[PDB]
Amino acid sequence: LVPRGSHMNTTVSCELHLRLVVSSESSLPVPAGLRYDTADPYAVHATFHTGAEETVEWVFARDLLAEGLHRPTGTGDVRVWPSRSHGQGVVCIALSSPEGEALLEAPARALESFLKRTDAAVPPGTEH
Amino acid sequence: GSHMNTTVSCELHLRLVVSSESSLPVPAGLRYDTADPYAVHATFHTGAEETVEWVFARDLLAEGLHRPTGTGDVRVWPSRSHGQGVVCIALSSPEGEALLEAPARALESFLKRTDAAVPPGTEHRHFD
Amino acid sequence: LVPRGSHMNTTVSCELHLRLVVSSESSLPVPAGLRYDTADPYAVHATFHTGTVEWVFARDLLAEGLHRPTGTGDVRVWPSRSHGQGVVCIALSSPEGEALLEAPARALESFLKRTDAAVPPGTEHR
Amino acid sequence: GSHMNTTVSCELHLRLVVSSESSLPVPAGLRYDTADPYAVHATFHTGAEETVEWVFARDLLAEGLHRPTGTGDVRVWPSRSHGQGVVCIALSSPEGEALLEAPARALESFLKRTDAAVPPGTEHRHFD
Repeated sequence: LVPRGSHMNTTVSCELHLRLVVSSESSLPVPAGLRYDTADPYAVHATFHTGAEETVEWVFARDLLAEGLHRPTGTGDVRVWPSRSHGQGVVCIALSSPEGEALLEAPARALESFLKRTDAAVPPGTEH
Repeated sequence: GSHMNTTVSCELHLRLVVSSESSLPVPAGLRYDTADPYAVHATFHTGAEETVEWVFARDLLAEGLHRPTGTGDVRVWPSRSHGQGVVCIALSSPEGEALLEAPARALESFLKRTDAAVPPGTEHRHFD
Repeated sequence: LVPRGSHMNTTVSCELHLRLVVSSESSLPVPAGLRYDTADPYAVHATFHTGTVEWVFARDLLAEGLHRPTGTGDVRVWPSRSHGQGVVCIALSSPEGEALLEAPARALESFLKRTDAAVPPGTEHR
Repeated sequence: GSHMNTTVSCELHLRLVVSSESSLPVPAGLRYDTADPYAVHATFHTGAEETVEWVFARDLLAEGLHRPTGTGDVRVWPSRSHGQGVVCIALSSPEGEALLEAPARALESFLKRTDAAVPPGTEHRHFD
């Protein structure tokens, strides 16, 4: 007989509503889920409910999202930058594929709250 | 509107103490959820698809590592077996009593992860 | 509608035969599987067929176990030889007891070279 | 002895080019396995749960990023759409031809991971 070992897992999960920027005038509701798992401590998994059947899933560098609160960061597929809308701070996320480009606004307080919880689980600079 | 949630999940193997000589394997899952920051949800696999679900005061389990204590249906105390620390957990149903040994390293590891998520004394901050 | 992203993953899988050391005289066959996934870049998932038991190893613990004795708490790993080939000895501890496994060194070292190709040690950020 | 295997798997979204104007979303999976180090196995989701499976010489896909080339059933060439690089893949079967656009960034990322696993010119070492 071989003794059994142990499995720990820490998951930080956030449910948000993002606004898809259609125009200066108009925007659409995009329910979003951010998932952080200490298993994969460099990544944040975002699932967007866009009206597509099977949903859209993106993986973000946690560090990219973290500095997106303070200054504009990101090239290729993802750009992130800070701004304000309807009298509250937001993070703007610009997603690019061959299909096209789409712009999302997230509540800043909520995004930075989620990242504080992942920092508690696994502080930046502590991936071992 | 925001749903933030940190979940610490642990898979352990406990021994059900049937005699001084002999014990049985009990696969267990411990789940800590910041939604309910005072509790640990344990699922015990005692039989072929026969499951028990128990809710523990996290603080009761935490003290059970270093001294003997208890409240209501649960008594917890430290001991050693095959040269490793364990926690003995005595559960009382109305009909009768069952005694479990948990690996102390594993249990203490799980509780360190929940302490990271919600340090004891800061459980009130997750009251929605 | 939001543009779609990309999700790529590298998995290194190894099938090994370990000997469970019963005595100086006797040992038992333990089929084993090591899985490395870039999803979880610090770990090696070993499934041992006792007819299964699953353990998670610090890849770095296994890597250093090829050249010197390392590990405390649940797992100790160290180099040795058996039936005229190099091995890694793995000592697994629970409250149940302790069990000792011998793995082929060449095979273990080969598996780790493939995970180092996928994710060089210290390059888990990337 | 041993059965050792490295698998690189990529989840991609391709556009089936039906007209100059219009295209359709085709979820795809690319799988590279060191068992078969010269090939890429692509699964295209065209239906509610109906699939097409194609095998590519990875070297054909790799060259298709930078210049137009082709062998047998497959022609591959570079282009751009909504300001991002793509690879056009023309699959010619007895039925007819389907034309696909793949994201170049994503395809080139996938091929870098297979080059890490098995650098081109070292494919003979994985012939068991």
